[PDB]
Amino acid sequence: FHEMREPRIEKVVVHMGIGHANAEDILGEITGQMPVRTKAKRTVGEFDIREGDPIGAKVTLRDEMAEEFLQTALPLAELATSQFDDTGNFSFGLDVTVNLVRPGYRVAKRDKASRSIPTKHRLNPADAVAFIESTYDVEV
Amino acid sequence: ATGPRYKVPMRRRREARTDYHQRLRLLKSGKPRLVARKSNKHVRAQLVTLGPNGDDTLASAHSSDLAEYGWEAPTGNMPSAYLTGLLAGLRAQEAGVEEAVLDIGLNSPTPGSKVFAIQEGAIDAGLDIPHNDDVLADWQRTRGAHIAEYDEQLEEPLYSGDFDAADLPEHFDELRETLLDGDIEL
Amino acid sequence: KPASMYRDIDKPAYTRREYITGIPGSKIAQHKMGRKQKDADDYPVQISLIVEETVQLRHGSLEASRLSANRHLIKELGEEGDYKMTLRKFPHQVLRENKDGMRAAFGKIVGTAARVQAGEQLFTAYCNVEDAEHVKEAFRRAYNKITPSCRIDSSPAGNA
Amino acid sequence: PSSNGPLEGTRGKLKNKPRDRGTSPPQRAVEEFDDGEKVHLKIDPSVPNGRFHPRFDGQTGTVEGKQGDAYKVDIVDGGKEKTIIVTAAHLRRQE
Amino acid sequence: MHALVQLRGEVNMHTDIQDTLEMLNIHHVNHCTLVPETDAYRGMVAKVNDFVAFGEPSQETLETVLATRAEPLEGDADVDDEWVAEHTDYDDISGLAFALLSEETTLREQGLSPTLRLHPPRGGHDGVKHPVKEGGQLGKHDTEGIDDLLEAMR
RNA sequence: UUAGGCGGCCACAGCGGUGGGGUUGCCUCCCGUACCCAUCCCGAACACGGAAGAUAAGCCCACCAGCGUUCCGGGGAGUACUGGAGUGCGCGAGCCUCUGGGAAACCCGGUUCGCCGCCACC
RNA sequence: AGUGCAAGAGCAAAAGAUAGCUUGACAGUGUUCUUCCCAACGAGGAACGCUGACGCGAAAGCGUGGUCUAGCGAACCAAUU
RNA sequence: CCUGUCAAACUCCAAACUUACAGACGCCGUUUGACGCGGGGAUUCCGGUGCGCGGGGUA
Ligand SMILES: [Cl-]
Ligand SMILES: [Cl-]
Ligand SMILES: [Mg+2]
Ligand SMILES: [Mg+2]
Ligand SMILES: [Mg+2]
Ligand SMILES: [Mg+2]
Ligand SMILES: [Mg+2]
Ligand SMILES: [Mg+2]
Ligand SMILES: [Mg+2]
Ligand code: NA
Ligand code: NA
Ligand code: NA
Ligand code: NA
Ligand SMILES: [Sr+2]
Ligand SMILES: [Sr+2]
Ligand SMILES: [Sr+2]
Ligand SMILES: [Sr+2]
Ligand SMILES: [Sr+2]
Ligand SMILES: [Sr+2]
Ligand SMILES: [Sr+2]
Repeated sequence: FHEMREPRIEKVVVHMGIGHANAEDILGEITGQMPVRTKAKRTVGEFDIREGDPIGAKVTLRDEMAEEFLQTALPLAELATSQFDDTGNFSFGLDVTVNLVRPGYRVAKRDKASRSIPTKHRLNPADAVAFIESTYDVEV
Repeated sequence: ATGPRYKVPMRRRREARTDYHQRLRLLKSGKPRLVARKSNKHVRAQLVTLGPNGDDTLASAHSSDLAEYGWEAPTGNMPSAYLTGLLAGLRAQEAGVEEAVLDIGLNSPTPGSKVFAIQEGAIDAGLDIPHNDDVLADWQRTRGAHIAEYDEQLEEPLYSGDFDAADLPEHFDELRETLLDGDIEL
Repeated sequence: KPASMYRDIDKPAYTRREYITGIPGSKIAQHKMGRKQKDADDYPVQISLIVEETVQLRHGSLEASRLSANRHLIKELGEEGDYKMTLRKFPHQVLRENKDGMRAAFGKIVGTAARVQAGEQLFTAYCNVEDAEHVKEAFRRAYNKITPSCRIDSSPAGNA
Repeated sequence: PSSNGPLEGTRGKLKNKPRDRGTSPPQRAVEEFDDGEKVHLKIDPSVPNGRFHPRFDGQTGTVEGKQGDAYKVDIVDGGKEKTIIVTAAHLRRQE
Repeated sequence: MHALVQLRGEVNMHTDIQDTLEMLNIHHVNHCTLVPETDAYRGMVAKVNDFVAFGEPSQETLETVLATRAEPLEGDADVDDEWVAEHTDYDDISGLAFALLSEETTLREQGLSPTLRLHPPRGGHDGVKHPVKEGGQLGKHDTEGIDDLLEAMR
């Protein structure tokens, strides 16, 4: 029961919300894989009337790439309980978002007979802090 | 759910099991549907027709009943998918069915996939089905060659239980050979 | 303008403000009088003024009757007396006047009125057995300023 | 009426009851009728094509052949006989 | 079985109501017909309710009216027991009356006109501006009320 | 249907909740990227290959009515409204009687936590 | 929400969005309805066919312009194919 | 939560009633030929009143 209940990292999303790009290059080095362009929506007074146009870049790491990054990434932050989502997620900062979830999360990500994960199988800030804190660092 | 005016989707839609828009287009042919479905371990082919109170399956074949004709191999692969279509196809021919349109449900039209193998299998059984040859994996892969070469990169047998070490696409031939033959007890 | 012009319900309901502009403001000062911080439950006596005929009452009449009614209650129970009275109807019906002969006569907007079916309570007061005859006298003055004849019906009050 | 287009005064008859909103089930859009069959005509708000003139909603005609996938339905408008082209989606068998 | 008598003329009566009377074979004021109590016939009398007098007559009364106003499908031949016996599936007027009231046959089936052309009500009727319950002659009557009327119009 | 596939009706099926279930069986989660195929970046998904583990999700079975929905009883109500008729009443706006139909809100007590068809399957 | 524009209506694994590809906004000829309820009347419009040639898709299929109802013009004469 | 009111261009509801088709009864038609079809001749295209339902208008 506990085996299919113990949390895990689904994805590590590192992104730099600029506002006009050239920054892609560093993310590629700090993470290990190709970054992606970020387009914006709606016209913006702040000389941002152009809808589809580069404004940021992100990277979604999964599995090793995720941990190998967090290893030398988490030590760079001072995690606090507040910095945690209601789903058991947390982000710090260049931004670093960590998406944590239980074993059969795919049930809500597959094409056929997908289903929303029950509030019971959903992760919690509490169960989140633990898992993480239970690995190279401290909470609050 | 929320109130009187709330709109709940059709059941097969909530269950995320039936693409109704694709279904309609499918049914517009007037021909039966070769329903190709797949499980983590198995593959199923059904020849379905329209009915007053629901659909009518006229013939079908599951990868399980493959062993019934001499199959000691796994059932969630290409050779399995093809032969399964062929068996369902053959039985289809038996019940009088002569043509069909491929219904892959919520699966993707990926070139060379198993839903397409099921289709090539059903076609070889003599069923007339609108298709496209260059979307079907090439013969060898259907035989299961891709898995043989994979077992070549051995060091540890690909299959746990022992069906064979370097596997056998030749077994595919035996079974297909057995099906294309008349004697067979459909 | 005479009420004979609008007292009857001889026209479609005309209330949609999304299709009507220039609607004059209501002259009704208040719909809840007396001590509105208190509940009507806290009173032994409840008397209502019931309209005996179905009619339309222009906001100008609601204000005159209500005024002359509450005005009496204030002069008899005090500007803080232990009572409460309610004007439960609101003038939703917009009225017109065609003020050029009968050509393109759709009238211009000139006011508002409340439709009241016979037997309905226009006003309702709640008092103590003491001031029961004072609320009855306020209504006598009120119904003298509205088209129809009215009934002064006593609801909770078995102190006869 | 203020205008005379085909959809004049059709607010009610061409609007779905709230819960019948959304794509309709394919079964009735594929139904097959035989010549001679009595069929009630009623446009399905959710189905754009294959409709007849709204003025005929409520008629109970007679299938007298087909044109492509649509059906040719015979009706009597007042005293005049007319043929209506309509798809199964807007038809229902009588009784 | 109910006896139907038109008491109000055709001028100004709705056409669909006048046609209903004609379908019930009544084409004149004071004309009477016998109608089976069926759902179909029930709607018809209900529609003509305000221009007619109706109800179930007694065996005797029916016999009196048949003897006095019944007529052959064609011809002036008087209708008496002998006529009845020599022309119908019954022995005398009584047998016919019973069969009619029990709804086993109809005046037509027995070669009789479907209509009894009654005489104006002797002593006058109760008026055609109000129903029975209000003291008038219109609408559904008592077996006794219907009998009183039919007899006065024998 | 000791867990499957395709459906019809499209909430009586929704929302929410509780309990129960799987050694070579089923569905899954699950393990894993040489291939077919795949990600404007990610074997996440899609696709392919496969069984070390699991019944915690899903799913299936049993069930709970608090919300939403369906239908039923009793009350509201033969009220509201209404087709036909009237030398009935009212200054009048309007009302009444006879005849034939007949709600809605809401309250209270039940019902409803899907029904059904085809195929396959210890 | 969006879906060019009035209003009312339609639409969620889409009729909306993004990406890519494409030119069916195609030629010929009809059926039917509408215009004009019933009930005769032109231009115009729409739905639905057949034939030809194509686009996309694995395929069923979709595309006779824009989700639907406004955006239109006789004879004579001219120019054009 | 409680408490006071509404809608020609509002509707979770919802009549009476109007209406398509069919069966039944009624009535009608097969020498009075109905229903339908073709052809000749028109007149007519200032209407009015009561009742019901209206919309405009103080009326
Ligand atoms: Cl599948
Ligand atoms: Cl049409
Ligand atoms: Mg309307
Ligand atoms: Mg005679
Ligand atoms: Mg008299
Ligand atoms: Mg459990
Ligand atoms: Mg009078
Ligand atoms: Mg000229
Ligand atoms: Mg030119
Ligand atoms: Na970009
Ligand atoms: Na629909
Ligand atoms: Na489970
Ligand atoms: Na035309
Ligand atoms: Sr008026
Ligand atoms: Sr007065
Ligand atoms: Sr994985
Ligand atoms: Sr007067
Ligand atoms: Sr009843
Ligand atoms: Sr279109
Ligand atoms: Sr009408």
